[PDB]
Amino acid sequence: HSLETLYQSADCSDANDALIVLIHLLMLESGYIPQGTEAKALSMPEKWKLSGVYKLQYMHPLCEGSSATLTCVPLGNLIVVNATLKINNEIRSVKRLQLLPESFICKEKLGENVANIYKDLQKLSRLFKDQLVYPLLAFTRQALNLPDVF
Repeated sequence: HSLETLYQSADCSDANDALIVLIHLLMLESGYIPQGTEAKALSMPEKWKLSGVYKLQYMHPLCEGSSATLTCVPLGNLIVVNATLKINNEIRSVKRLQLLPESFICKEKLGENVANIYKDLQKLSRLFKDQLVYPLLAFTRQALNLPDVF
């Protein structure tokens, strides 16, 4: 219900929008808390979609004293997810991930149920988590001089 709820809040216009919503939900399910919204399970953060690019900002209970930013850039048929960490007003690049929306989105069905729209979800989920979320958390923990949580 959260995916479908967040999806309708998003007012997706294209395949890229639909992919970003899914990415955001995966961040939420890993424990990240989004800035720009007071109801993380109901609506997308304000300005999540700004002039061709997407920006998602989070804090995490396992990473006190830091904030994580996903900057998502449409490059071609690709979407590039950039993960960036801010600690003590210092910005550090963490990781990038290249995603191909066509592999996971049925763009012809964006107005329908999310079950009709997303394909190979478990594929995209383990890709995003294994190559972005977990490396980001581990990188952050290190930067914060904390023991790893995995």
